[PDB]
Amino acid sequence: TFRRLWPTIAPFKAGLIVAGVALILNAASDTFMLSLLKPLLDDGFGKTDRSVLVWMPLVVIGLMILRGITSYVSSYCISWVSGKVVMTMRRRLFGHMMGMPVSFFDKQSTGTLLSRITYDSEQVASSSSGALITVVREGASIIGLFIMMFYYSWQLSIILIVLAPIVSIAIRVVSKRFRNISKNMQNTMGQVTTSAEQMLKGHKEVLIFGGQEVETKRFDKVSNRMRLQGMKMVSASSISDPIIQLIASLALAFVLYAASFPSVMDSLTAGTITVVFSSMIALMRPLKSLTNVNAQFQRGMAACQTLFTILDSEQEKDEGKRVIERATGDVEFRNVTFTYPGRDVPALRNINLKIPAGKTVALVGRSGSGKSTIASLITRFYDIDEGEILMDGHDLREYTLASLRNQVALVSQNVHLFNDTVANNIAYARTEQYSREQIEEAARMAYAMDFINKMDNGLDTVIGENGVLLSGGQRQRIAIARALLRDSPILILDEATSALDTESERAIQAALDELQKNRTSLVIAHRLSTIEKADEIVVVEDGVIVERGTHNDLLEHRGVYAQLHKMQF
Amino acid sequence: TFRRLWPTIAPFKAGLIVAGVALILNAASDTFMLSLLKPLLDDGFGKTDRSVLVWMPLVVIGLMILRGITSYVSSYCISWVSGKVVMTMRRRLFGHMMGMPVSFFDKQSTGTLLSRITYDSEQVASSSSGALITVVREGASIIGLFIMMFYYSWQLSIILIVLAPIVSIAIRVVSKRFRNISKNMQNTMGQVTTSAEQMLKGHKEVLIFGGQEVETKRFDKVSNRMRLQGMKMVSASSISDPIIQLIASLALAFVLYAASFPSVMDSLTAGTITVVFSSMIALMRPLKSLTNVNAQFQRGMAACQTLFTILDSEQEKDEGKRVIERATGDVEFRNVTFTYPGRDVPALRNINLKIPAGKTVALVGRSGSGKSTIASLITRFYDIDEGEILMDGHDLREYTLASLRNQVALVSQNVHLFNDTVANNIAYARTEQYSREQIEEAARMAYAMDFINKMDNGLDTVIGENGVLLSGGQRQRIAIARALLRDSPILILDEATSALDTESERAIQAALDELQKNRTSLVIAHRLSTIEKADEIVVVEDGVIVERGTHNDLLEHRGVYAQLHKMQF
Repeated sequence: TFRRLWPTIAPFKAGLIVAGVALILNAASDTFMLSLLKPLLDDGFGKTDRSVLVWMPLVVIGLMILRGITSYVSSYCISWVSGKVVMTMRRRLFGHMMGMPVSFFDKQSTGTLLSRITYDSEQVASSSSGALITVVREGASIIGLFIMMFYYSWQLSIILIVLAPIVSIAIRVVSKRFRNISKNMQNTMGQVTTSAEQMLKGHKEVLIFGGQEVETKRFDKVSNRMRLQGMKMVSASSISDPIIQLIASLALAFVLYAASFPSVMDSLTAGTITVVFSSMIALMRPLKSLTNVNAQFQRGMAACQTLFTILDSEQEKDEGKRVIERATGDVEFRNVTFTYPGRDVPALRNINLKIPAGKTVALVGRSGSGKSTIASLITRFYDIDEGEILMDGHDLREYTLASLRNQVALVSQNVHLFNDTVANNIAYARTEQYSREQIEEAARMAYAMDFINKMDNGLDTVIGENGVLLSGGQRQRIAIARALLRDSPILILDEATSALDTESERAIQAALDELQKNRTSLVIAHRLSTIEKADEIVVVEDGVIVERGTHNDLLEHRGVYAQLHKMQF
Repeated sequence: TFRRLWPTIAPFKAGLIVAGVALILNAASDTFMLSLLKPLLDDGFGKTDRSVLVWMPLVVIGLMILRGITSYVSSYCISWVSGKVVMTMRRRLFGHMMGMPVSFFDKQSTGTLLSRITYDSEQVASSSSGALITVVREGASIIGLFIMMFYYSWQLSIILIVLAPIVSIAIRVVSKRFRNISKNMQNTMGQVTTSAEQMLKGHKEVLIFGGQEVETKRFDKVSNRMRLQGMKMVSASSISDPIIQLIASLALAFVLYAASFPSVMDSLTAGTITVVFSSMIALMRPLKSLTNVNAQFQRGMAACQTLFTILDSEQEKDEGKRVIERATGDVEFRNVTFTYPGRDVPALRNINLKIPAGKTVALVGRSGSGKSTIASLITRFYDIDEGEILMDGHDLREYTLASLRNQVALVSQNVHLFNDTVANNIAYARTEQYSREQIEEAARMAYAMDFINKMDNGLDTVIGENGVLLSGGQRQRIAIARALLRDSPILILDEATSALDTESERAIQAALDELQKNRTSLVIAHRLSTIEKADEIVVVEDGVIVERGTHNDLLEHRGVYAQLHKMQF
C-alpha cells in the first residue's frame, strides 16, 4: 500500500532475516514434535520395546528448549527492528512539529500530538511486524503439517483434504437457512413486544374506566402468544447444531469406512493414522490467523498515512532573506487587518499603532478581543491577512524569521521552564554565546538572587517541570532575567495580574522597571500601575482603535480610559 | 432455586426431570465416543483385523444422532419450563402494574417498564436454566470421563492427576513474577512519555527563543530512553511464555518416563494410552465451564429481586368505605393543599372552589402553573396532602375508588384508544351492560357517525394503535361518544387543542356543547369560546386563586382574566 516506509526499514534488515530463520525453526520444531506420535504408538507403547520411551522423554524437552530459544531469539530481532524504525520516525515527527506555524498547535490538535509520537507511531510497527510474524511463522507450520501427511500416508491425506471443502460448504449452507428463519421469528417476537408496549401505555385510562379485569384478560392472550413465539425461537435454533454436527460426522464415518476396508489402504499401523488425523486439527490454528494477515497489514498502515500527513506538511513560511540586527526605530502597524485561521469573524480590524523610539504604548482595555492578537503578530506566530507592519523602514515579511524572533521578548505570566539547570533556562539556546559570568549579573539585576540562594545545590538545580517547580512570581523573574540577558530591544509585557500581593508585587515591579530602560515595549494592560505611567494610551475595542489619545487628554475626557477608571473603582 | 421463585416452577417440574435424563445421555454419549479409540488403535488399524472398522462407521453415526436427539429433546423440554415460568410471572407483573398508583408510572419509571416484563423477566430463566444445563451436562461428562480414565490403566491416571495441581501452581507462580515485572517497566515508561509530552508545550517559547536544534538534540536523547525501555518490556514479556511452556513439558517427559517402568508397562498398549491422554484434554472444557455455575445463578437471581421489588410494592390506597351511585350534588375544594410526590416545592397551595349544581367552572390560566393537577385530585390519581375535597357532603377518601372514578369523564385530546374495534372502545369495560342499540345512539349524538360509516368495515373496525390510526379530532370525538354513553355526571374538559379549522372546530364544539347538558364540569381552558361562556371564571396564580369572581366582574377589571384577553389579542 504505502511502501514509502521501506527505506526506513532498509538500514536494519538483520532482525527480519534472523527472525525469518529463527521463526521457521519455531514452526518446524512443532511439526517435528507432533511426529513423535508415530514411534510412540508403533514401536513404543504398543510394542514391548521399552527402548523407544527412554530416548523420547529427552527429545520432548529437547524440542521445547528449542521452541523457547527460537521464540526469544525471534523476539530480540523484531523488537529491535520494530524499535529502531519507530524511533527514527518518532524523532522525525518531532522535527516537523517544531518549526511549522503555531496555527496547528493552537486548536487543530492539542493533546493528540503525543498520541502520534507515542501511540500511532508504535502501531505502524506493532501491526506491520505482527503481520510478518503470522505470514512466516504460520506459513511454514502449514507446510510442515502438510509434508507430514503426504509422507506418512498420501492415500488417506487426499481423501481427508478432498472432504474438507464439502464439509465446510455443507455446514455454511445448513447454517444460513436456520439463521434467516431465526431472524424471521424474531421479527414477529418484536411485533408482539410492541403490542405489549402499546398495552402498557394506557394506565391512566385503564384506571378511570374500570377496565382492570378486562385489561388483564387481554394480557392472558398476549402472554400466551409471547411464549408460543418464544419457544419457537428455541425450537429453531436448537435444531441447527445437531444437524451440522451430524453433517460433520458423516464425513468422519466415510473416512473411517474408506480408510481400512479397501485394499488400497491398510498401509497404516496405528501411528500413521493418529499423526494424519492429529495434524489436520493442527492445521486449523495456522489457518484462522493467516486470513487476518491483510486485516492487520492494513490496520497498521492507515497509521502510516496519518503520520505521513502530519509529516510532509506546509512548514512555516520563512519568506524573505533580509537580515535585521537591532530595532533602532519603531515597530509600527499601518492599516493592517488579520483574522484567525479556521474562522471568518475578523478578530482584528484596521489598526494604526506606532511604537515610538525610547517610549512605550499600552494596549488598554479588558475587552479580551484585541490585546493579545496584536501582540501575536509582532513575532509572526500568526501571519497577517492584509496590510503592513513596518520595522526599521521595511516589512516583517521581508525579514528572516530567525532574525525577527530574536528581537522580541515576551515577559509573560504563563511562561515555560525547560528541564535543565536554573542557568540554561536563563540562557536558552545561547549557552555558548553567554558565559556564566553574564548569568550572575543577569540574575542579580533581575533580583532573582534571593531565590537562587535558597536552593539545594545553587545555580544548578533542575528547575523545569519534573523537578523543583516554582510559583508565578519566580517564573516571572526568570523570564525577566532571560529578557535582560538577551538584551532584546522589543518587549511585550503581558502583565497578567494574577496577584497584587505585597513582597511579590514589589519584586516584579522593581525587576520590570529595571528591564524597561530605553527598551521600546508594548504592554498588555491588566494592572492600572503601568496604565497610569505610559507615553501613549491606546484603547482596543473590537479592533477599532479610536480612544488613542494620551493618558492626560483621555483622562480629562470621559472616554474609555475614564470608563476604565469607572469599572476598576 | 430462590425459595420465593421455586413454587412457580414446582408444578412444571416434569420438564427438568425429562431434561435431566436426556442431558446425562448427552454427556454419556461423549464419553462413549472417546472409547472407540481403544478398539480402533488396538484391534483395528494397528492389528489390521479389517473387521472392527467396518462396524465402527455405523457406531460413529449411531452416537451423533443420539447426541442430537438428546440435544433437541433436552432443549425443548427446558424451553417449555423456561418459557412457562416466565409466562406465569410476566402476567403477575402485569397484574400489579395496573392497580398501583399513578405516581409509579410518571418519572418513577418509563417505557423501561417493558424492559421488566420482556427482558429482565426472561433473564431470570435464561440464566437459571443456563446454570442447570451446566451443572448436569458438565457434571456427568466429568464423571463419565473419570471412569474411562480409571478403567483404562488406573496406574497412569493417578500419576496424570497428581501432576496437574503441581503444573498449575508452577505455571501460576512463574506467571505472577513476569507480570508484575512488566507492570514495573510500564510504570517506568510513564516518566519518559511525560517528559516527551513536556517538550511539545513550549512551542511558543521554542520558536521565539531560537532553540530548535537544542530541543531536537534533546529528542535524540529522550527517544532512545523510550526505545531501550521499549525493548526491556518486550524482552520481559517474551520470556514468560517460553518458560511456562517448558514447565508444561517437564510433566509430559515425566509421564513418558514413568510409563517405562515394569509396573506401568503391562496394560497400556497402543490404545489405553490415547483415551487416557485425550480424555484429559476433553476434561478441561467441562471443568472450565463448571467454574461459572454460581456466577450465572446470581446474575439470573438478581433479576429475580428487582422484579420482585415491583411485584411486592405498595398498591393504591383503596380505603373503600362509602359507595355512591350518582354524584347528584357539588364537588368542592376547601383549604386543599397538595405537593407532588418526589418534590418539595408545594405545587398546590390553599384552594377554595365550589362546582355549582347545573353549572360549570373554567380554570382559565395560560401560566401553566399546575391547573391540570387540580383535575387529577378529583379522580384521585394523586392523593391530597392536606385539606378537604368534598363530593356530596363527604370526603373522597371515604368513597370507594371504584365508585368515585365511575363519576368522572376525561374529555381530552390525548385519550388512549385500545386495540379493540370501535364498538368496545366507546363502551370500554362496560360492553356487557351496553347493547349495540345504545352505542348507535351514542355515536349519533356525538356526531361521529360519518367517520365510522365512511370506514371500510363499519362499526366493528379495528380502531386502536397498530390498526387504522385515526386523527386527534376523531380521538376526542370518540372520547365524547364514550362519555355520552357512560352518562357520568362530572366531566373534565381538558380542551388542550385551541386550534380552529373548518369542519373540525365546528364539529367538536357541537359535540361538546351537546355533551354539557347539565353535567357539572370543570374545563381547563385554552380556547376563549368556552371562557366567554364560562359561568364562573377562576384563574390559577401559582397555588392561590386570588381572582374568584364571575365573568363580568373579571372582564371589567384588569385582574388577570382581562389580562389574559390582553395576551390573546
